[PDB]
Parts: sequence; structure tokens; C-alpha cells
Amino acid sequence: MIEAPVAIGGSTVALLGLGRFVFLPYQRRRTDMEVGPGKLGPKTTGDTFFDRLQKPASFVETKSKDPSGFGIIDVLGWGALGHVFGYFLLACSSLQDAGIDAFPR
Amino acid sequence: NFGIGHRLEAILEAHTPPAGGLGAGHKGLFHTVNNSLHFQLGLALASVGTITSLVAQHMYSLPPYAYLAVDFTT
Amino acid sequence: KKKEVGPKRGSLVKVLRPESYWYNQVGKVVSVDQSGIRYPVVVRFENQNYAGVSTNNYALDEVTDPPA
Amino acid sequence: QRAGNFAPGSEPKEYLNDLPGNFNFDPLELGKEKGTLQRYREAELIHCRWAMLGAAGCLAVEVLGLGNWYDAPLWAVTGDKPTWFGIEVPFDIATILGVEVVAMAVAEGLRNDNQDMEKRLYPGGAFDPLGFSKDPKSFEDKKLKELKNGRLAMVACLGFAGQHAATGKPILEALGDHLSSPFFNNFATNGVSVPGV
Amino acid sequence: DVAGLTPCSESKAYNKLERKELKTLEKRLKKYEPGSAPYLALQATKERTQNRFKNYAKAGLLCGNDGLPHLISDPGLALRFNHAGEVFIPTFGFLYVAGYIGHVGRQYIIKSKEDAKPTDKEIILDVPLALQLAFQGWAWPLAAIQELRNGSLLEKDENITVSPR
Amino acid sequence: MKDFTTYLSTAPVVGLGWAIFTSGLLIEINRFFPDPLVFSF
Amino acid sequence: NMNGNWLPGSQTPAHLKDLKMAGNFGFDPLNLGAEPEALRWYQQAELVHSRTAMMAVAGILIPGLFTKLGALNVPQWYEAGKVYIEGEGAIPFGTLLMSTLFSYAFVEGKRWQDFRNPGSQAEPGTFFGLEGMFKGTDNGYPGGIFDPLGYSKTSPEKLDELKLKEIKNGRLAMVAFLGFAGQYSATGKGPIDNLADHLADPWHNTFAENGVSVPGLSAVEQAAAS
Amino acid sequence: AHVVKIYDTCIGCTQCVRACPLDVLEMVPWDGCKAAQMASSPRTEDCVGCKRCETACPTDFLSVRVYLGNESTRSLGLAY
Ligand code: CLA
Ligand code: CLA
Ligand code: CLA
Ligand SMILES: CC(/C=C/C=C(C)/C=C/[C@@]12O[C@]1(C)C[C@@H](O)CC2(C)C)=C\C=C\C=C(C)\C=C\C=C(C)\C=C\[C@@]12O[C@]1(C)C[C@@H](O)CC2(C)C
Ligand SMILES: CC(/C=C/C=C(C)/C=C/[C@@]12O[C@]1(C)C[C@@H](O)CC2(C)C)=C\C=C\C=C(C)\C=C\C=C(C)\C=C\[C@@]12O[C@]1(C)C[C@@H](O)CC2(C)C
Ligand SMILES: CC1=C(/C=C/C(C)=C/C=C/C(C)=C/C=C/C=C(C)/C=C/C=C(C)/C=C/C2=C(C)CCCC2(C)C)C(C)(C)CCC1
Ligand SMILES: CC1=C(/C=C/C(C)=C/C=C/C(C)=C\C=C\C=C(C)/C=C/C=C(C)/C=C/C2=C(C)CCCC2(C)C)C(C)(C)CCC1
Ligand SMILES: CCCCCCCCCCCCO[C@H]1O[C@H](CO)[C@@H](O[C@H]2O[C@H](CO)[C@@H](O)[C@H](O)[C@H]2O)[C@H](O)[C@H]1O
Ligand code: SF4
Repeated sequence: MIEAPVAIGGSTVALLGLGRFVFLPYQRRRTDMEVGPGKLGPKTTGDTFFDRLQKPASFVETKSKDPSGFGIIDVLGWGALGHVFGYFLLACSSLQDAGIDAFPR
Repeated sequence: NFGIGHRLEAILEAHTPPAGGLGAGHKGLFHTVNNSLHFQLGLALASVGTITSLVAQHMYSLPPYAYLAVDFTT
Repeated sequence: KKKEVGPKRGSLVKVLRPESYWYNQVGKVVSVDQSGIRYPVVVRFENQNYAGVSTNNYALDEVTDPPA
Repeated sequence: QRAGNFAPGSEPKEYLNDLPGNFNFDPLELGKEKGTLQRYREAELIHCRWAMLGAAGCLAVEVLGLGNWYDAPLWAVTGDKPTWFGIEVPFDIATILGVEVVAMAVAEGLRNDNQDMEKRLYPGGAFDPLGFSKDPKSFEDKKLKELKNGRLAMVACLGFAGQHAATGKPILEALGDHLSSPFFNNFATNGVSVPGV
Repeated sequence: DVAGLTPCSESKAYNKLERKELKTLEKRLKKYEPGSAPYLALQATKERTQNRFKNYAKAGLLCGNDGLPHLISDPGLALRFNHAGEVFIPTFGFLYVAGYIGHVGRQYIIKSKEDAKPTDKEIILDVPLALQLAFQGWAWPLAAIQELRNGSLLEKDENITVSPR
Repeated sequence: MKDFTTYLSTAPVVGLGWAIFTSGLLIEINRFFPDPLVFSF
Repeated sequence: NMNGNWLPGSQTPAHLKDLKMAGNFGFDPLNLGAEPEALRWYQQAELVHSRTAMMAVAGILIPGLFTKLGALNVPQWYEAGKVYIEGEGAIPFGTLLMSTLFSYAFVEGKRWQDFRNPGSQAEPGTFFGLEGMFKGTDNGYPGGIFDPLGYSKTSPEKLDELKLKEIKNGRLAMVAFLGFAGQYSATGKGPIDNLADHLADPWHNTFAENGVSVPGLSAVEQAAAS
Repeated sequence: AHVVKIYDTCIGCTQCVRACPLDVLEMVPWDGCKAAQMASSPRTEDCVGCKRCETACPTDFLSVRVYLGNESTRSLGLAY
């Protein structure tokens, strides 16, 4: 069965820890050749309303009060991944306790 | 506009096979697709035609609607 | 003028003109004009084109020696 | 500096000259690019270490009479209790997959963030407690020995997989069958590896 | 018994088709006197039908639900079930003959392009040269792969006419 | 004679000869081997 | 020069006219040996197929002749594998097939490597210190432990005579083995039995008396006898 | 009306003008060819696009080119 709070919380805490302490050094170096200044970088000048709507807002990159570069956008993404993994584990356990064996015998 | 995601042009630039298997690879294709409406039109029509063929080949073998297999003319 | 403007008369040449019918084909030099026209090299080909002709005029930069 | 030749008289590869474990090889000219060659080198090294680990596990699970490696995780299927030499450690599959995933996630994330080609090949330092890699000659000899035993471990793991796919016999029973009845029990007598024998 | 197909010898509908053909042949035969040429022709046709129906049997042929023989296609499946000669060997023989024809034509083209006015040799054939190349093509695959090895089989793209882009 | 021989050396005449030879070979094979379908001896 | 002409009055091919080759008779009407490297590969292939032919033909004939005389009790070649498979201490067919096929793979890989690069098997420190004698002398003639009695260490004329004898008996063995297979498929008996039948009744026992070898001949014989 | 364009590959053979059934082409003096002639199209509004000039061109590809579009009374060859 597995209780939902412990599984969900452990999955999202582990995923956030992997995002901050593990994958963050690998982050900002995969975006270096992705949205870097040397390459095309920005895609829109921002002249009219639609062009500046294409332009990034001043909310996702203003500052990083964390010691690392872990912004709240990365917090949301890694928390979504953790919720996904926790619900996957809960779903597998739910199928397991129902008397159904999905694995090859 | 957020700080995460994938850039299509960067993915097209990166997917160039080494040792000159595909030459320059998929580079320069982002502007080719974006500037040409007919490229996107051909891709869309090809994919929708493939999907329509899939619908035809899967509806008769797997009838999704009740009392549809008995209706032969339909 | 010293020597000649174009290749040796009667020598084989390869046409580098992409829009020509005889692109990447070998022909024989009939005459090269010394006046200074745009396409002085007259090349004759064994295989005729769709129009039935077998001779054409080419410039100096679109003719080279045939590879072997 | 060449460790040998896989076929005496093959055409030598100029790019496969100073690499450790150089037995020429590469008939398909794979990995001619230097960056792809370095990627293949580090991938071969980690596949070598993983095959070493797996071959050791498969051998030690059988020389101690503790069961086949194939039916070792079967307690997950049958809902039994896990065992390791008889300790009967109290862990569940929920508390095993998650900890394995996060531990190898942090391990491979730290390994992938090396940003040094030689350290990606051979990190050293904290991974070398006793440290016989100080002398370069012994370091090169142990590099060659590690590559050779890793390739043997890879072909051993493939052999274990193929042998258990073709026949239900375990590793030690298969070895005893090959020594007891060599000409009467081999891969050609299965009827599966060779169609029609 | 592969693909749910019974062998022709043990089949049922195969015998029904054989009896039907023999019955209509006998019905056509009964309309003529025994000492006549149409009687002999119909008897020869009946004998050929019986021989064909016998030879289609005892050869591994399979038929499914209609008595009409079916050909096993996949090699290996055909090799291990005595069906290689159905399509595996006929395509080998056809490939041999087709490569013979192609190699003979290639040799004629190459040898006829050397002389002045090759189109005259193309439209007025050199019969002794054609017959000499006809009897020299029995080892076409060896020669073809050796020209592939030395590169004379292929032409460089720099010397081949290329349509504009 | 050599003019006549070059006339027979023309493409339609040798094509007719090849067609006659191939048709006769296949017809005599099918007549002396009635109804061949299965490659067996 | 050339040892002889396979077809007198015929034009010798240019690649075989001035060729100093052992056992040459200008028999290339298809011009297969035009290239010198292709000629070398064909020479090696002829040598291996020849050694195949004489080994198989000797193993068919000498035990067959001994059993015809009655000294031995081995079966004929077309059922010896069948009875040997059904032996009481018989190794399975697949095991023997793959084992001696792998052994062939070893020797033939060595042969391919020393053909594509001559003398390349003499790379030091490769085969237990015995690799120094693996260097080939000529195309298809390795020497060393392949000739431990030193019969090839003689005058060059004697060596060419020995090569000519080897290739002549080899070609005779190729046609002999082809005849063995063909007349076993036709008659259904052993080669010694076929020789005895030809010796006892030459006219009645031949290839033309049976309709298997030449189809339609029996019908002509029946029409003539009618 | 149609568009008639003449390039520098023309040799001044006057074949396109002779093949023209509506007097569209002309020959002007030139220095880029041996014949010192170059084709011109001063009456391109009378051209119908019959491509008879392109048929008579002896040079490889075409030294004269006719591009259709914007048909008029004269370009459509109408007597009514
Ligand atoms: C009654 C028997 C019969 C008949 C009349 C035909 C008739 C034909 N066949 Mg078919 N075929 C048959 C049985 C038959 N086939 C069988 C039993 C098989 C085996 C299953 C094949 C396999 C086959 C292939 C693979 C091809 C044909 C082709 C052809 C056509 C042209 C042949 C050609 O160009 O001239 C003779 C050949 C030449 C002048 C040039 C030589 C080219 C050959 C095909 C190459 C052979 C060597 C090559 C390297 C081997 C690999 C082949 C490759 C496809 C893998 C022709 C309509 C060809 C075709 O339609 O192309 C459009 C073709 O490519 N046939
Ligand atoms: C013997 C000469 C010869 C050779 C070697 C080839 C070879 C080839 N042709 Mg070509 N072809 C030929 C004659 C030849 N063709 C003729 C005469 C025609 C006009 C009918 C064509 C029409 C043709 C087309 C339309 C196509 C090919 C294609 C091909 C390729 C596929 C292989 C194949 O069998 O195609 C199949 C070829 C045929 C079905 C043509 C057969 C024509 C006759 C029956 C054969 C002529 C034999 C010739 C008279 C022998 C002369 C011997 C001499 C001593 C007199 C291959 C490169 C295909 C391609 O591009 O693939 C990449 C393709 O689409 N060919
Ligand atoms: C392209 C498709 C195709 C295919 C695959 C076939 C294949 C076949 N059909 Mg069909 N047929 C076709 C098209 C096709 N046909 C068409 C278009 C028609 C309408 C015109 C027919 C009409 C037809 C009829 C009416 C009949 C057939 C029959 C046959 C069989 C003939 C086998 C044969 O003659 O023995 C094999 C023959 C050979 C292998 C020929 C030998 C050639 C080799 C190269 C040896 C050369 C001889 C010699 C030794 C060379 C050396 C000497 C030389 C130098 C002089 C075979 C199953 C007959 C049959 O039995 O059906 C089952 C039959 O009754 N078919
Ligand atoms: C075979 C293999 C690699 C083969 C590579 C080949 C052929 C390369 C081919 C080429 O070189 C050629 C020929 C020629 C060149 O031109 C081209 C290339 C492409 C270069 C790797 C195996 C690699 C194998 C590995 C890493 C095995 C790992 C095993 C593990 C982890 C086992 C663990 C467990 O078994 C225990 C211990 C106990 C059990 O109860 C549970 C489990 C979990 C099953
Ligand atoms: C190796 C060999 C045979 C080996 C057979 C073996 C091991 C069989 C095994 C067994 O039997 C034993 C031993 C004993 C039994 O108890 C068991 C079995 C299992 C039954 C034959 C080679 C046989 C090789 C042969 C027949 C080669 C023939 C080549 C020819 C005719 C070439 C001719 C031409 O190439 C030229 C010269 C010039 C060109 O221009 C024209 C052409 C025509 C192309
Ligand atoms: C001209 C052109 C164009 C167009 C094109 C087109 C129109 C195309 C199409 C195409 C197509 C139309 C394609 C298709 C494809 C498909 C595919 C590729 C598929 C695949 C599949 C798979 C892979 C599968 C698999 C599987 C599964 C999943 C299940 C079952 C089993 C198997 C394994 C089989 C464009 C516009 C671009 C522009 C340029 C030029
Ligand atoms: C305040 C702060 C802090 C803290 C923080 C924390 C502690 C956090 C946490 C967090 C967590 C702990 C979590 C998060 C999350 C997020 C997100 C964003 C999520 C999402 C989700 C999702 C998206 C889901 C989905 C779904 C659904 C809906 C259904 C179906 C299934 C799925 C799963 C798909 C600190 C002190 C450090 C610093 C300062 C500040
Ligand atoms: C163009 C080249 C053609 C072939 C070479 C020249 C012809 C040579 C003779 C060919 C026919 C020889 O005949 C051989 O095959 C016949 C094929 O039905 C078979 O014929 C035999 O069996 C048949 C039933 O199966 C009966 O109907 C026949 O009356 C009987 O003679 C025999 O196996 C054999 O008599
Ligand atoms: S037909 Fe062509 S080459 Fe001749 S004058 Fe006109 S444009 Fe020039």
C-alpha cells in the first residue's frame, strides 16, 4: 500500500536534494550552450506587446538568494518530478496490494 | 519566458553526428522550418495523413463505439 | 598576348557550369577566342543535348582538365 | 607501449597507439574522433568495473551455496524476506529501490561533474585509499590488468546471461557439466543457441 | 504443418480438386471414340494432370483449406522444413541469370564505347563480340565483385552528370 | 553477304533471334517437363 | 614459359602466356585471373580446394578399396557419418560440427591474415614463441612445420616439379570427388562398386544407360527397342 | 505582359528573332560575342509566350527566356 505522505514527501525531498546538491553543478552548464550569450541567446527584441511578451519576465532571473543557483522555478520543477515519482511508487504499491502481479513471473 | 526549458534551435544544432555522417547535421534547420510556412504545412499534412490512416486501420479492428461492428455499411 | 588566353586547341576539357547540359562531362576544344569575349572556349561534345546541338561556348573558369 | 595484437598482421591504428590496453582491434574504425574515443574509453572503464562487480556477485552467490543469481531477487516476486549470507536484513523493496535510485543518482551526478578527462578515466584521490597508482609503471601495468579482467568480466556476464537463457542450469552446475561431459554437453547440444544443431 | 497449413499428401480439399479435374476431363473424354486424336489429346491431358497432382505431393508442399498449394517464404523456416526449393533456391537461380544478363550487357557497353561512333555499335550489334561475351559470363559474380574491389565497377561522382540543385 | 550479315547484325533481327531462342528453350523445357512448380530433382 | 596448352590452336590469354606459374595451362577462357592479386587469390583458393579434394578422395578410396578387398569393415562415404552419429560412444553432430568448424576458423583466419599481408604471422612474441616459423615462403606455400621433413628444401626446378605434381593430382582429385558425388546421386552405389560395374560390363554400365544423368535417353532406348 | 530576358551567353546568331512570330526580339551591337550582336526585346508587350525563340537558341541552356504572367489581349493571341 505504502502511506501517501511519507512516500510523497520522501520522493520530493530526495528529488529537491538531487536538484540542489547534485544536478545543479550539471545545471547551468547544459544551458551554457543552450541559451548562452555566445550563441543566439535571446530570440526576441521586444518592440511591441507580443515581442516583449516573448521576452522573459523579471521574475525568474532577478536574483538567487540561495547559496547555489537554485531558483524557485527549479524548485517547482524538481518538486513536480518528486511528486511524479512518489505517485508512481504509490500507484505501483496500489497495484501490488490489489492482488495483481504485473511483473513477468 | 521562464528560466527552464529546451531551445529547438539548440537541439537542432547539437544533433550533428560525428565523423561527418550527416555532414553539417541538422544545423540551420530551425530558421528553415520557422521561416517557411510550407515546410510546416507539409509536415503537418503528412503527420495528419499518417494519423488518419492509423485511425482507419485501427477503428475497424478495434471498434470504439457501441454497436458499430454490427453496422457494416457504417 | 603571350601564350594563349585559353586551353590547348583539341584538348579534352571538363565543364564545371552547373546549369549546362554537359556538367561534369568531357568535351573537345574547337577554338578559343582571343578577342576577350565572355565565353571564348568553344567545346564540342559527342552526346547532343535535348535541343540537338553539340557545341557550346564557356568561359575560362568553367573549364578544367578531365580527372583520371 | 602496445599491449599486443588481437590478430597478428592486422593494419595498425595510428589513433590507437598510446592508449592503455592497446590490442589494436577496431576493425570497423569506430571512434576515430578523439572526443568520441575518450568517451568510449571512460564508458569501457565503467562497463569494466560494473562487469567486475556483477561477475564477483554471480561467483560469490554460488561458491558459498547461497543460490543462483537469477532466483536471487525472486523474493520480490514471492513476497519473501531478503537475505545476504544469512543476515536476513530487514528492508523492503520500497525501501530498496528508492535508496538505490537516490544513491546512484548522487553518485553518477558527482561522477558526471568531474570536468576532467583523466579524472573521468581515473579519478584517484578518495577513490584510491591504499594508492598503488603512485608509480607510473605499476599504474600502467594495473591499468592493463584492469582492462583485461574487465573485458573478461564482460564476456563472463554475457556468458551467464546466454547460458541461463538457453538452459535452466546454474553457473556451477553448467561448469560441472562441461568438465564431466565435455563432448556431450555444450552450447551446441542445447538446440537453442545453434538452430538445428 | 507450419502456418496452419496441411501437407498436400494428407490434405482433403486437394483430393477434391483432383477428383473434380479428373471428372471434368473424363466427361470431356467420353464424347469421343477411343481411336481418335481428340481422345488421345484428352488422355494425355488427364495423364499430365495426374502426374502434376502426384508431383506436387511428396515434395513438402502445403495447402490450407482450399487444396491450392502454398509456398513457404522465410528462409530458415523453409530450410528447416524442407521448403528451400520453393522460393529460396529459385531466387538464387534467378539472381544468377539476372547477374549474367547484367554483366554481359555491362561488358558489351564498356567494350563498345571504346571505338569511334559507339551508337552505331549499339544499334548494329557486333554479333561475334556479343556471342563471345555471352559464353564468357558464367563466372559473373566473381568478376563483378572483383571490379567492385578494384573500383572499376563504380564511377566517381565528379565524372557523372549531375542535375542542378 | 557482308551487307546482309550487317543487316542481320541490326538490333531488331538479333532481338527476334534471341526471342525465338528463349521462347523455344522455355517451351521445350515446359513440354518435356510438364507443369514445373516445385524445384525437386 | 608454359607447361602445356589445354586447347591447341587456341589463343593463350596475355596474363597467362608469359606467366611463370606452377601447373599453368592457359585455361582461363573467362579471363578471371586478369589482375595479379586476383590471380594470387585464385591460386590460393585452387590450392586449398585441391588439398580438400585429395584428402577427401583418399579417405573415400583407400578405406573403400580396403573394404572391397575385405581387410577393413568401414562403411562407404555416403553413410559413414550416419552410422558414426548412431554410435554407442558417439559425440553429438552439433558438438563436432561447431568444434571442428571453430578449429577451421582459427586456421583460416591465420591463412587470411598471412595472405592479406605476407610474412605477417612472424610477429615476435605472438604464438608461444613458435611464431617465427609461421612466415610463409610463397603464395599458398607456408612451410615450416607444414613441411617438417624438408622435402621442399631442394633445387628450384625440383620445387616447381613438385608443385606441378601437387596441382595435377589436386585437379584430378577435384574431378574425382565431383564424379563421386555425381555418380552416387545417379547410380546410388559406391565408387568402387561403380568401377567394378564398369569393368565387368562397360557398355551396359555407364552414365548414359541411366535416365538420371541424361534425361530422355531411356525413352529413346525404349523407342528403338520397340 | 510576359517577361523576355536575354543573358550574356547569346552569340548573336539571330535565330531567336527569325523564329519570333510577332517581332519581339531585335539585334543590337555588342562587344561580348564574336558576332558583335546581342538579342534585345524592345517590344515585349506584343509577345504571346510561344517560346519559339527558345527553340531556336543554339547555346546550352537558354540565352533567351520567356516568363508567362499577366495575360492581356495581345498576350493571349486574341483576334476579338
Ligand atoms: C518466372 C520468373 C521470373 C521472372 C520472369 C521475373 C522477371 C523480372 N524480375 Mg524477378 N525474381 C524471381 C522470378 C522472376 N522474375 C524470383 C523467383 C526471385 C527471387 C525471389 C526474383 C527476384 C528479383 C529481384 C531482386 C529483381 C527482379 C527483377 C526482375 C525484372 C527485371 C530483370 C532484369 O532487369 O533483367 C535481368 C537483370 C539485369 C539486366 C540487371 C541485373 C540486376 C539484378 C537484379 C542484380 C543481380 C545481382 C545482385 C547484386 C544481387 C542482389 C540483388 C539485390 C536486389 C539485393 C523482371 C520483370 C528486378 C527488377 O524488377 O528491377 C526493377 C530486380 O531487381 N527479380
Ligand atoms: C544490360 C544493360 C543494363 C544494365 C546493366 C542495367 C542496370 C540497371 N538499370 Mg537499367 N535498363 C536497361 C538496361 C540495363 N540496365 C534497358 C535496356 C532499359 C530500357 C527498358 C533500362 C531501364 C531502366 C529503368 C527504367 C530503371 C533501370 C534501373 C537499373 C538498375 C537496377 C537493376 C535492374 O535490373 O533494373 C531493372 C532493369 C530493367 C527492368 C531493364 C531491363 C531491360 C531489358 C530487358 C534488359 C536489356 C539487356 C540487354 C539487351 C543486354 C545486352 C547484351 C549485349 C551483348 C547485346 C541498374 C543500375 C532502375 C534504377 O535506376 O535503379 C537504381 C530503373 O528505375 N533501368
Ligand atoms: C513474374 C511472375 C511469374 C513467375 C514467378 C512465374 C513462374 C512460373 N510459372 Mg508463370 N506466368 C507468368 C509469370 C510468372 N510465372 C505470366 C505473366 C504468364 C502469362 C503469359 C504465365 C503463364 C504461365 C503458365 C501458363 C504456366 C506458368 C508456369 C510457371 C512455372 C514455370 C517453371 C518452369 O518453366 O520450369 C523451370 C524452368 C527453368 C528453370 C528454365 C531453365 C532456365 C535456366 C537458366 C537453364 C537454362 C537452360 C540451359 C541448361 C542453359 C544452357 C544451354 C544454353 C547455353 C543453350 C513457374 C512456377 C507453368 C507451371 O508449371 O506453373 C506452375 C504453367 O503451366 N505460368
Ligand atoms: C558484452 C559487453 C560488451 C560487448 C562489446 C562488443 C561485442 C563490442 C563490439 C566491437 O568490438 C567489436 C567486436 C568490433 C569493433 O569494430 C566494433 C565494436 C562495437 C567496438 C558488455 C557487457 C557488460 C556487462 C555488465 C556491465 C554486467 C553487469 C552485471 C551486473 C551489474 C550484475 C548484477 C547481478 O548479477 C548480480 C551480481 C546478482 C543477480 O542476482 C542480480 C544482478 C543485478 C543481475
Ligand atoms: C574440398 C572438397 C570436398 C570435401 C569433402 C569432404 C570433406 C566430405 C566429407 C566426407 O566425405 C568424407 C571425407 C568421408 C565420409 O565418410 C563423410 C563425408 C562427410 C561424406 C572438394 C573440392 C572440390 C572442388 C572442385 C570440384 C572444383 C572445381 C573447379 C572447377 C571445375 C573450375 C573450373 C573453371 O575455373 C576454371 C579452372 C577456369 C574458368 O575459366 C572456368 C571454370 C569452369 C569456372
Ligand atoms: C518533400 C518534402 C517534405 C515532405 C515530406 C513528407 C511528406 C514526408 C513523409 C514522411 C512519412 C509519412 C514518414 C513516416 C514515417 C514512419 C515511421 C518512421 C514509423 C515508425 C514506426 C515504428 C518505429 C514502430 C515501431 C514499433 C512499435 C512502437 C509497436 C509495434 C512494434 C514496432 C517495433 C514495429 C517536407 C515538407 C518535409 C519539406 C522537404 C521536402
Ligand atoms: C520556504 C523556504 C525554504 C523551504 C522550502 C521547502 C521545504 C520546500 C519544499 C517543497 C516540497 C516538499 C515540495 C514542492 C513541490 C512543488 C511542486 C511544484 C509540485 C508539483 C506537483 C505536481 C505538478 C503534481 C502533479 C500530478 C498531479 C496533479 C496528479 C497526477 C499525478 C501528478 C504527480 C502528475 C528554505 C528553508 C529551504 C529556504 C528559505 C525559504
Ligand atoms: C530445352 C531443353 C529441354 C530439356 C533437355 C532436352 C529433353 C530431354 C528429355 C526431357 C524429359 C525426360 O523425361 C524425364 O522427365 C519426365 C518429366 O515428366 C519424367 O517422365 C516420366 O514420368 C512422368 C510422370 O512423372 C510420366 O508422365 C512419363 O511418361 C515418364 O516418362 C521422367 O523423369 C523422365 O522420363
Ligand atoms: S537565338 Fe539565342 S544565341 Fe541566338 S541571337 Fe537569340 S538569344 Fe542569342
